[PDB]
Amino acid sequence: SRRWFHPNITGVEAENLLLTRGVDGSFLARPSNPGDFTLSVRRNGAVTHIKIQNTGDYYDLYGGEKFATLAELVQYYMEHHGQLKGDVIELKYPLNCADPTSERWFHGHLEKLLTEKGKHGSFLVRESPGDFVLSVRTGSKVTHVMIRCQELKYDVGGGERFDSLTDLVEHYKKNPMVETLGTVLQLKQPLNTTRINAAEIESRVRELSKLQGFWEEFETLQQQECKLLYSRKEGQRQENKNKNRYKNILPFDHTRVVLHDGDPPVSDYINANIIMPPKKSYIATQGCLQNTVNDFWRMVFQENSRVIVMTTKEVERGKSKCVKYWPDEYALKEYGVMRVRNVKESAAHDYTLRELKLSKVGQGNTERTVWQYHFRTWPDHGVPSDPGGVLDFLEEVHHKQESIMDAGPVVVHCSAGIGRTGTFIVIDILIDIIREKGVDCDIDVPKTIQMVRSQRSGMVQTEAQYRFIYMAVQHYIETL
Ligand SMILES: COc1cccc(-c2nnc3n(Cc4ccccc4Cl)c(=O)c4ccccc4n23)c1O
Ligand SMILES: CC1(N)CCN(c2cnc(-c3cccc(Cl)c3Cl)c(N)n2)CC1
Repeated sequence: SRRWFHPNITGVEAENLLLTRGVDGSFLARPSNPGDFTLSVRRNGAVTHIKIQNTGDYYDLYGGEKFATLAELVQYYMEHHGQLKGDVIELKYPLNCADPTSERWFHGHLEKLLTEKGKHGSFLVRESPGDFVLSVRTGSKVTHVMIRCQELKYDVGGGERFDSLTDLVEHYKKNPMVETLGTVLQLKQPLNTTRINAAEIESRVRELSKLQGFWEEFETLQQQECKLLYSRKEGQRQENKNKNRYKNILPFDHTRVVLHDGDPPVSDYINANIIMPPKKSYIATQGCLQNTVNDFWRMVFQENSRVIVMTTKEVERGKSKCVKYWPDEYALKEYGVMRVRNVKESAAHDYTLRELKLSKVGQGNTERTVWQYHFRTWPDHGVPSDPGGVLDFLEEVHHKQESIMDAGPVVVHCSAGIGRTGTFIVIDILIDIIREKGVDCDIDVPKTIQMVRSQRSGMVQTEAQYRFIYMAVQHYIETL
């Protein structure tokens, strides 16, 4: 669960919540300077507030580490004590949130939708006077169940009285209400309200811009991240620790890229994952370390990747984000058993193209051209104010990829390989649907993001990137 995340509370409410309803070791996380987060922890009778920053690359915890998601952060500290400080701060008891705002099925102030979009078991919860309504489709028909709110507790007119709409929903999801004549009121899935028809994007962007709707949709997607805590065991192995740019930002074992080139001990690891929406697949990876440059070229060669998308400068804010893993123009370099020639570099406004020739040493016939698209103008923090540059760049990448027969997955990387990486990949997936199926196609942005996030942790980091994806898709349809 992710009940420890409270979306609409202040620092004062948080302090009072932890003092009156918590104990020592009680904790909660909350949004702020908007775009930032706070981890509020009770310790020795008093509340400590810890800053969490995210400008688009990772969740940066003060006095702690950098993480892909808030759920990964909480899971880690609840399992590794003595790590948060210089007195140790323990995350023992999540203080649960009763607010239903970030639930997929909660539609506050709101049958047309269930008739049009719904299927058997599609449900929603709306506010009635102070009471709520549970509307379910079965088949086919729609049934409305009244939810009474009496002294901070919720009930369906008998039986148990719940502390939150969530507890009631979870209960009647496991134990369905049966109508007198036998209709089982199964709460299968929440009603889909995010899937839009591509041609109606401008309309959706207008409605999400109203007091904002983009924040509520993004935070509802963030609440689903607790379902994506897959094992990242291989990246924890002693011999793999120095192969990670950020020790706690790890690739899922079920999608990680396994290297078989193998110098005959532990030669099979790279912090990278296959992303499936081979030719229209991606590899989402981190910016190279000096000790992973050889592994990066073994991955590119093994996977038959012909295109690399680099979305960071080598150095940003005086910090190394990616080592230069390619030779200077006209130069030839050996990176272990791999040989790379930089044939030619071409400078465009927002990016540089580098034509590379990759081959395995001692095997001339293994040579293939690798096109490196280096996006150089992405700001240090936040996102571009206009998506035109990113779309023009992606259009170019897409055509290069399409022109190459049996090209392997597109390699995409930034610093941690989750924020800008996930943003470019999600835009590229969404735009590809519009290429294939046309302006009259269905697109579902959080659905696409959730699908990508089950393949690599925290793909798409911020609300700013989330709004950027909608803005990019809107701009691509406007130029069609
Ligand atoms: C079905 O799911 C799983 C099955 C097996 C292992 C994992 C697993 N993989 N990584 C972690 N890390 C993350 C982690 C660990 C050590 C060093 C750095 C990091 Cl960043 C935890 O802190 C953790 C804590 C509690 C439980 C599982 C955890 N876990 C998993 O999720
Ligand atoms: C008003 C409201 N409480 C906030 C917006 N809203 C929703 C609904 N569903 C998703 C969704 C869609 C597909 C996959 C995933 Cl994982 C998610 Cl979470 C979403 N992000 N927001 C409707 C309810």
